[PDB]
Amino acid sequence: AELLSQQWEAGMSLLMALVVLLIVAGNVLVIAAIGSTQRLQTLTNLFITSLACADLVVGLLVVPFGATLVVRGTWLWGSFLCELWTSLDVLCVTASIETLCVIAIDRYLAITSPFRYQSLMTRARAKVIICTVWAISALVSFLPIMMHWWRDEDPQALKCYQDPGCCDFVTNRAYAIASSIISFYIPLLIMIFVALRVYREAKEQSRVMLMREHKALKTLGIIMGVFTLCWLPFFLVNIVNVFNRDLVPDWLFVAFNWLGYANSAMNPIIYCRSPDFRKAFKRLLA
Ligand SMILES: CC(C)CCC[C@@H](C)[C@H]1CC[C@H]2[C@@H]3CC=C4C[C@@H](OC(=O)CCC(=O)O)CC[C@]4(C)[C@H]3CC[C@]12C
Ligand SMILES: CC(C)CCC[C@@H](C)[C@H]1CC[C@H]2[C@@H]3CC=C4C[C@@H](OC(=O)CCC(=O)O)CC[C@]4(C)[C@H]3CC[C@]12C
Ligand SMILES: COc1ccc(C[C@@H](C)NC[C@H](O)c2ccc(O)c3[nH]c(=O)ccc23)cc1
Ligand SMILES: CCCCCCCCCC(=O)N(CCO)C[C@@H](O)[C@@H](O)[C@@H](O)[C@@H](O)CO
Ligand SMILES: CCCCCCCCCC(=O)N(CCO)C[C@@H](O)[C@@H](O)[C@@H](O)[C@@H](O)CO
Ligand SMILES: CCCCCCCCCC(=O)N(CCO)C[C@@H](O)[C@@H](O)[C@@H](O)[C@@H](O)CO
Ligand code: NA
Repeated sequence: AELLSQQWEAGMSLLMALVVLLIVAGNVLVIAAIGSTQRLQTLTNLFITSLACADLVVGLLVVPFGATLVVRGTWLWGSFLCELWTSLDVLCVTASIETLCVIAIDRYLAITSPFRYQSLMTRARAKVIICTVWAISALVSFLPIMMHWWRDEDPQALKCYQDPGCCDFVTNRAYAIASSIISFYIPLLIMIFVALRVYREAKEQSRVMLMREHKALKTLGIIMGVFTLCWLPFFLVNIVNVFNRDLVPDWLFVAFNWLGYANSAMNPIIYCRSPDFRKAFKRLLA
């Protein structure tokens, strides 16, 4: 009884710390590699930096707080931090998918109008783009949460809101559908639509330079496909819940949300497809 709990707590604390380490180390590396390698200070990599920041915030704040909930079996940190934690969670996934959209648009523009791209895309504008994404994402995530537009009137929902060790994020049906559409589905569609036009246009194309570019494009494609595989199961289940809470087992709904957090560890590994990133990682780790 108390032994079975001790074994589980200690083994889970350790797995959690591993995830935290991998997310934080991997994304600090990406940021430091870009922040100290001129060859890597392209405009596209400014968006990559932004994406690393969303992942870094998941590593430093989102996962650590989720970890304490899974390991200790209650929320230890009070009402405010529960709301803040929830806000940052929604914020990071919103920021990530909107950033992946920008990246897909960046590539579409550079490939179909390399001359308009040259005169339009500057560092100052890349900066404005990045901040606009974070602004919108802040908008979509903080306010509805701080204005309590997510709450429900249910017996189960009020059972959680007064209990100070509950932080389940039980929402009303309107918020579930609205946030899912606004924070995830709409940008997911834009990104797919644009990513395929990039596919077509890259395929409707010296040989060595073209092979090198198509390698980098494929890396971005993999970044986008893995993000989709990590979050689509959760958002598919979030919706299906609205209509029938019996269709999908709870343990699996929880699992899919963690698969979402997990995505934050995957991009630095995926960037090892690049010799330039690989060499900068080797140079930084000393
Ligand atoms: C606790 C939560 C709310 C986290 C808040 C994070 C944001 C404030 C971060 C995430 C991504 C960051 C951005 C990532 C990339 C850039 C590009 C960067 O462009 C540069 O001039 C530096 C690169 C160079 O040109 O050498 C300027 C900072 C900026 C806008 C950062 C500003 C701060 C941002 C928006
Ligand atoms: C709230 C959800 C449902 C909307 C998700 C849409 C976003 C993922 C993307 C789609 C196209 C993106 C926009 C495409 C182009 C621009 C112009 C861009 O660059 C500038 O405006 C700089 C120009 C300057 O100030 O000189 C600012 C960001 C913005 C609005 C982007 C912000 C994010 C947008 C709206
Ligand atoms: C299923 O078990 C868990 C595990 C962790 C958590 C923390 C909460 C804050 N997770 C939020 C989730 O990542 C999310 C992110 C972004 C969204 O737009 C979300 N919309 C929802 O309706 C419901 C959830 C939702 C909540 C429930
Ligand atoms: C949850 C995170 C939320 C991030 C919120 C982003 C805030 C909106 C963006 C913003 O504040 N700026 C646009 C940045 O693109 C201000 C900058 O323009 C500022 O640096 C200017 O004062 C100077 O450019 C002029 O000297
Ligand atoms: C970007 C996301 C923006 C979503 C904002 C949606 C807020 C809608 C308000 C809302 O739906 N409720 C009030 C919360 O302020 C809760 C009700 O759905 C529910 O509690 C009861 O009315 C039940 O009886 C079901 O009808
Ligand atoms: C309230 C009870 C909910 C408990 C849910 C906790 C699940 C543990 C989360 C976790 O750290 N992983 C499983 C994810 O759920 C491991 C991840 O690193 C995983 O994604 C990778 O191992 C694979 O992607 C590649 O091998
Ligand atoms: Na509570």
